[PDB]
Amino acid sequence: QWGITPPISTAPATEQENALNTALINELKNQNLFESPAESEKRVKVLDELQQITTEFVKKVSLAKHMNEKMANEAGGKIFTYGSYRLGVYGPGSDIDTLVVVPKHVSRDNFFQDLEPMLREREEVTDLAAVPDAYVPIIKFKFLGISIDLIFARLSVPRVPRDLELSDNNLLKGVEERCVLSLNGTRVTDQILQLVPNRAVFKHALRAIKFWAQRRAIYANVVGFPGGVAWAMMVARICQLYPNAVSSVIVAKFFRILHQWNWPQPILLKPIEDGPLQVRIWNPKLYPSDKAHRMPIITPAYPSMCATHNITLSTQTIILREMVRAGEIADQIMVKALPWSALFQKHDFFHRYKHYLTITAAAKTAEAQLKWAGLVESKLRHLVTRLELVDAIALAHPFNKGFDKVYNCSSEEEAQQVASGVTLEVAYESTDHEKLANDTVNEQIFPVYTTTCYIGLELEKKRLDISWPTQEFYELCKKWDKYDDTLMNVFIKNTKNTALPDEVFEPGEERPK
Repeated sequence: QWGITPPISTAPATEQENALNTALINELKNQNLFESPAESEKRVKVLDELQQITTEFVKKVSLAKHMNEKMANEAGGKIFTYGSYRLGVYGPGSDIDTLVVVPKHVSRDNFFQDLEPMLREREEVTDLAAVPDAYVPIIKFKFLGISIDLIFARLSVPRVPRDLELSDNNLLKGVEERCVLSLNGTRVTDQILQLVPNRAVFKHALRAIKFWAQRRAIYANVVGFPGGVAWAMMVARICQLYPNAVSSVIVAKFFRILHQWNWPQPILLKPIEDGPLQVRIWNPKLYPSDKAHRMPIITPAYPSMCATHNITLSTQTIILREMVRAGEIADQIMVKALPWSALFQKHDFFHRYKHYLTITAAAKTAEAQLKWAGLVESKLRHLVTRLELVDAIALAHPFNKGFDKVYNCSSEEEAQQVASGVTLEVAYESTDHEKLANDTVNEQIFPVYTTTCYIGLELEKKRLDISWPTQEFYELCKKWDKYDDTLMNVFIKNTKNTALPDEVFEPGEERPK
C-alpha cells in the first residue's frame, strides 16, 4: 500500500487508458511545455559549475581560517536543487531553485560576503542580486542565461561530502533558524518523490495539473490559491490511491476526488512525525491557527507545515468550482467525446464578473515600487476576507497577477494626483517594472510607477458599501516597516466590467461584446 489509506484501484491500465495517456502527452507537447534537450544539457552544466564554485568557496573560507590543505580539501560543500526543477516538471526558461549546503565553519556571513563576490567575478553570471533580508535569504542571478535562486544552509558538521543526503532529521540539530528553513524545500521535494508509487506517472500528471491550474489562474500562493508545492502534493496523494495507473487516469480522477474530499481533513502523504527540535508541528488540536486552515495540504518532511495557509472562503470556493468543472470535462475526455485541449481552456476572469475592485500600488521610483507592490499584493487575502463579511458581497475572487503601468506626468502635482488615485485622463504605458529596474542596473517628466491587482465581486442574490474594508486595507499596508510616505501610495476603486482597461486582455484577445 502507498500512503495512509487503501487504494481506490490497483488494476493495470486498459488499452484505452494507455491511448488516452499518449494523447495527454501529445497535448502537453502541443502546448510546448517540454524544453529542448540543449536547454536541459545547459542546466546540468550550470549546476555542475555551481558545484565547483561551491567547493572552491568552502575551501577558500577554510584556508582563510587557517585549516591545513588536507582538511580544507575535505571540508566539501554540496549543491542541491528543489522545487519544480528537482521534481522534473518545469517549463522552458523556468528558474532553478538551488541550495548550497556547507560545514559548520562556513557562515551565512561568508555566503553574502565571500560567495557573492566569487559569483560576480564569473563572466557567465549576470543579473546578480543579493537579498539577505528575505524570509529565506537568497542570491538571485543568471548563469549562462539560466535563472538561479540560490539559498544557503550551514550544517553543524565539520564536512559536507558529495554524497550527503538531507533526510535524517538529526541533521537539523545545531542548525541556525534561517538555515533550518532553507533546508525544508529540498527535504520536502525529496520526500514527495519517495512517497509516490511511480515517479514517471506522477511527473506527467503534475505537468498537466500544474498547466491546468495556471491556465485557470488558480496558481498563486500569495493571494490564496495553491502554489507549486501544494499542487504537487495534491497530485501525489491521488497517485498513491492509484498505484498502478497511468497519468491519464491520475488526471481524470484527480478533480472529483479533491472536490468531494471531506475538507478540512488534511492531505497527508504520510503520518506526521515528531523530531528532535522544539518547534511547532502542524496540529489543529493544539493550535487554533492550524484549525482554521480550510484545505490543509501538509508537507511530509519534519517539521510538517500547511502549504495552503492563505486559502480563504472565496478562493476555496473558486478552487472547488474549478475542480467540479474540470472533472466534467475529464469525464468527456476519457470517453473520447472531447480532446485533451478542452481541459486547458483559459479562464475568463475579465469576462465573467460585472463588478471588479482595482487595488493599485504606486510609487515614485521603480525600485521602491517593486517592494511596495509586493507588500500590497501580500495583503490582498486580508481584504478578500473582510469583503466576504460585507453583507452584499458573497465572494471576492482575486486574480493571480498584477499589471504594471508607468505614467509620464507633466508636473509634480499631476504625479501626486495619479499616485493617490485621481488618475483621470493621464496617459500611461503598460510596462514591466522588474525588467526596467534590472535594465537600469545592467546599464520635465515626473514618472509614476503603478501595479494594479483585481478582485472580481460575486454579489448576494438580491451602490456597494466598502468604506471600512478600504480604510482597514490602507492602514494595514501603511503599517509596513518599509512604508515611505514620500514615495508610496495605495488606492482602491470600483470598476465596472465595461470600464476594465485594455491591459487585462492579452494580445489578440477580444474584449467582452
